[PDB]
Amino acid sequence: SGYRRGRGVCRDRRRENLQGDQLEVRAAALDAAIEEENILQ
Amino acid sequence: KFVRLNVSEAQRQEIKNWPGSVVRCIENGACIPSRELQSRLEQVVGVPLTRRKKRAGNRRL
Amino acid sequence: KLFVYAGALHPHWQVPQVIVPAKTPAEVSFLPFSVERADPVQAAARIAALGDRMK
Amino acid sequence: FYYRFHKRIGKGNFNRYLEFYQKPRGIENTLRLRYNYTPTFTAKKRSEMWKVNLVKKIAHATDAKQVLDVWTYYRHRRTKRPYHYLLALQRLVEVGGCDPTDFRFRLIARGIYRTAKRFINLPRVCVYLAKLNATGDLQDLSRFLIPQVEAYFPFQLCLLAHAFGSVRLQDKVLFAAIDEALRPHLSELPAAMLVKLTQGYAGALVHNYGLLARVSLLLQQRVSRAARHSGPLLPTLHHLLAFGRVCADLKYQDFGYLEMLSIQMQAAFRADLAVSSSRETFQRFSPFSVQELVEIFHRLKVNDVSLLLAALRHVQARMHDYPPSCVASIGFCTAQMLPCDASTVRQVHAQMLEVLQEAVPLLDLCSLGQLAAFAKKAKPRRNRSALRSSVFEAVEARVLELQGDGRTVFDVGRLLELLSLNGRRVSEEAFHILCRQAHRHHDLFEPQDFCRLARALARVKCLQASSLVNALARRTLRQEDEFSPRDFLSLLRSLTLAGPPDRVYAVPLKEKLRRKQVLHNYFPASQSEQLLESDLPPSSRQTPTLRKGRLLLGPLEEKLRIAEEEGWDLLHRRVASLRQLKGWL
Amino acid sequence: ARQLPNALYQLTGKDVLRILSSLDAAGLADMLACRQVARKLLAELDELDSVDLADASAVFASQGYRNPELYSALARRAVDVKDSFDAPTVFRLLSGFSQNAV
RNA sequence: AUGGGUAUUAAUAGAGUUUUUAUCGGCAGUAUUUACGAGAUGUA
RNA sequence: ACAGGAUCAAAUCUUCCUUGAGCGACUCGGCAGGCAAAAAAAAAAAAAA
RNA sequence: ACACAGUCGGUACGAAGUCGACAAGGUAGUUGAUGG
Repeated sequence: SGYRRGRGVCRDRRRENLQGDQLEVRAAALDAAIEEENILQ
Repeated sequence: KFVRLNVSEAQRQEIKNWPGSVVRCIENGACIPSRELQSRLEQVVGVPLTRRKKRAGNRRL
Repeated sequence: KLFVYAGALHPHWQVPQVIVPAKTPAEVSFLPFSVERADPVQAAARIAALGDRMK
Repeated sequence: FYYRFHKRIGKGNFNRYLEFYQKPRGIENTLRLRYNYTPTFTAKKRSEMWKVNLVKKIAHATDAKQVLDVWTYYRHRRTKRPYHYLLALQRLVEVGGCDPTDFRFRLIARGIYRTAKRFINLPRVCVYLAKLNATGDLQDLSRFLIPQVEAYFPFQLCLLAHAFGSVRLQDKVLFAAIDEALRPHLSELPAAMLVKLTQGYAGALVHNYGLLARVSLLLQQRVSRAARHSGPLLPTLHHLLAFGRVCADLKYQDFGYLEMLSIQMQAAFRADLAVSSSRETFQRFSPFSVQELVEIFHRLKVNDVSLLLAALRHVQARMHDYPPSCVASIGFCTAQMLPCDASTVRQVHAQMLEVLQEAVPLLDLCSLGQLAAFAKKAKPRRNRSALRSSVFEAVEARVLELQGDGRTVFDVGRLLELLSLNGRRVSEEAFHILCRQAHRHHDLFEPQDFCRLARALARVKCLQASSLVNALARRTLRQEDEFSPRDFLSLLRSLTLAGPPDRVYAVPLKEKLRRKQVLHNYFPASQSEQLLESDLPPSSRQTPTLRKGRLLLGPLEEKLRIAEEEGWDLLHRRVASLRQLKGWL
Repeated sequence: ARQLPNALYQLTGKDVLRILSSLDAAGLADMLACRQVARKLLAELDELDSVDLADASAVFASQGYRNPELYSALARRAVDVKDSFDAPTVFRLLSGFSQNAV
C-alpha cells in the first residue's frame, strides 16, 4: 500500500525489490476487476 | 605505602593485623575498606570511589 | 565525517556499537557424546587402589 | 572556500594499553562541520524539515517516552524556539508528566533556562513546570521573573502565584513583588483569579494577612452587591468555600467573613430543603461542599453552633444522597466540635454511625480512620461498648484488604492508638500492616503525631516494630527543637517503653532532653555516657575494622536488542549487522 | 456499582433504576448497591412512575434483595398512581412480588 | 489527658540606612548592546 | 538545587537511585564597553555627585 | 578564487497531506531475506 499510492511515491521500494528477488530465488467494472485479479495472480 | 604512612595509628594497626596486602585485597574485591582508608585511597588516585556525599544546610518549614 | 577510536567502544550517543555483550550459545537438539558407566564394584576398587598411590 | 580541519596526534598514552570496555570521554571531531558547497534542493529540504517533523511528532506522541525520544532525536537541530519548548511542555503535561530528572527532559529544562529571557509568556512556562513538578527549574526561573512582575497581566501574576504554591516552594521576594504589583488591580480581579492567588499563598504558607483581609472584604462586598476568558466578578459558594479553606490553611480567623459564610450556607440549606422536585437539589452546593465547610470551621476552631446544627440537619434530611466518605468526615468534625449529649446531635450521629458501619466496605484508609475516631468520640444511647468493638472489628477486617494502598494519607498513629486502647489488643496482621505503612507519613508528622505513634507502640508492647521505633528516634533527634518539654519527655518515655531504640539514638536523645529541661526549668514530679565507636551502625564504615567481602557499586530483533542493551530507541531508523549479509547476497 | 454511591446525589430515581437494571443485565450481584439505592427510592416515592415501580420491583427481585419496607412502599405508591398502569406494566410489578415472596 | 482545644521561641508579607582622606590647579564628552516567539490554542 | 524518585525508611550530617559530564568551572543577566578627554615603556592609578 | 582568472557541467516542485493505504499484525499506515 505504501508503494501503490495514487499520487506516486517519489522513491521506488528497493526493500521490496530485494526481498522479492531473494524470495523468488530461494523459492466494464467487472472486467477491470478481472484484470486486477490477473495482476494479483 | 602512602596509605599506611598517612593513615591514623589505629588504622595502621588494623592494616598491620590484616593478612596480605590491603590494596591488593581491595582491588581483588576480597576485603571492604573503612571510610578513612577509602578517603586516603581517593586522595591518592584523584577521584572518588563511592558516591560522594556533600553536606547541605537545608531545612523544610 | 570519519571517526576512529583505539578501543573497542565508541562514545557516540545515537549510533550502535559493533562490540556488544556476549550471548549464551544456542542450544542443540542432539547429544555430541555417548557415555557408558563402569560397574560400581570395579569402579570402587579402582578408586581405592588409586587413592593411596596418589596421596 | 577552504575548510581548514585537521586531526592531530595529541598527547595520549597507549603503551601497554589495557582494554576495560569503557567508552572514551568524547568524540575526536568536535569542530563545527561547515559545508563549503551550497546544498541542493533535497539537501536543504532534509536540513530544514525538522521544523515541521518535530512539532508533528510531538503532537502525534501519546506518551512521555515518545515525546522525550523525539526531542532527543532532534536534539542537534538548531535553532529551537520558545514555541517549540512550550509545545513540548504542553504535550508532556497532557500525556501525564515524566520524571523531571531524566536526561532527555533535562535537555528541555536546560534549553528553557538558556532562553528564559527571550520568552514573552514566561509565566506559562512556569505554570507548565510547576505542573510537571520541575521544582528546581521553577526555583531558578524566579531570578528572571522578579524584574518582570510589574509588566505582566494580573491574571498572569495570579497563575504564577498558584503555580509556585502548587509545588510548595516558598519565594518570599517574588510573592511580595506580586502583592505590590497586584495592589491596584485586586478589586477588579475575577473571583476565580482571587481564589487562585490566595490558594498560591496558602500553598506557599506565606501568611500575608494584609492580602487575606483585603480579599475577604472584596468578597463580602461583591456578595452584598449580588444580594469567556476572564470569569465573572461575582463569586459563588464554591469560591467562598475555597477562600475559607485558604484561611484555614493560613490560620486566618476572620469572624466577620465566617459569619457571612454561615448566613449564606444556612440560607442555601433552607432553600435546598424547600426544593421539591428532586431535580434542583444540590443545585448551589454538594455534599463535598458541606464537608469542606464543616472542615473549615473545625480547623479554625470556630464553634458556629447554628451552622453546624443546620449542616447536621441537612445531612439527616438527605443522607441517602451523601457519599459515605462525606458522612465519615462530617461525623468526625461534628463529634470533635460539639457535645454528643444534645438530642439532635446524638440522633444524627447515631444514624450517621449506622450508615458508616453499613458502608465500611467502600471506605478507604482515611475514611476508616475517621470512622474509628468518630465511633469512639460519639456517645450512643444503647450498646456503647459493643458499637465501638464492632466498629474496630470491621476496621480491622477492612484494613487487610488495603495492604497495597501505598498512596492514601491518614493517621496511622491514631488508628493504632484506637485499636490498642482500654486493654484491647490489636490483630497482629493489621498492626504489622499499619506500622509498615507508617513509614510513608514520617515526613508529614507533627510533634503530636510523633507522641501519638510512640504512645501506640508503647501500649501495644505493654508486638514491637524495631525499625519503626528506630526511625521515630532518629527523626525526633533531628527535630528536637520542634518539641515542648512535656512532649519531648513523654515521647522519650514512650520510645524507651516500646522497646529501647539503638544506643546511637538513645544517648544523644537523653542529652537533648537534659538540655531542654535545663533551658525551660521543667522538672516533673515523677522525675548518659559519651558515644562509643562500637555503637555506630556497621552498615557505615567509621570503625577502622576491615571485613571480607565486596562493595557492589552496581544495583524487530535489532530494535529490541538496541533498546535493551544500548538503552535508546531507533524510531524510524533501521539497523543491520554483517551476520545477515548472506540473506541479501 | 461501588462508585454509584458517590454519584447518587447527581441522579434521579429513574437514572438510578436505569443504572441498576443495566448492571443486573450485565450480571452483577452486589447487595450493597441495592441496599443503598433502596433508601433513595423510598425517599423519592412521590416522583416515581408506574414503569419506575415495575422496574424497581423486577430488578430487586432478580438481585435477591428483600426489604419489606421497600416493597410495602412500592405497593402503596403503585396503588396511589394505579391510574397510569397497563397490563404488561402491572405484570412486571407483580412478578417481583411473586419472586421475592412479599 | 481512654488525648492533641496540648503546654515551646513566628524579625511574621518588610533584619531596612554612604566610609576614609582632603587648604590650593586639571579630565570626564559620546556610541554599541539583551524578545533571532507563533503574547495566542488569551485566564475554564 | 539535596532538585525529583524507591523502600518493613537512612547517627547527629541521605540507605540508595536519577541528574548522558546537574551547560568545561565559577559568576552576571540595568550584564557587557569601541571612541573622546585626562594619563600612560608592559601594566597600574579618579564611585557617583 | 586552489585558477593567464577561463572552459564543460551544475540543484529535479507537491506527502510540508491524512476524515491515510498480496499475506501478517498484536495496530507501529509496523512487517515478509538471513544458522555455522
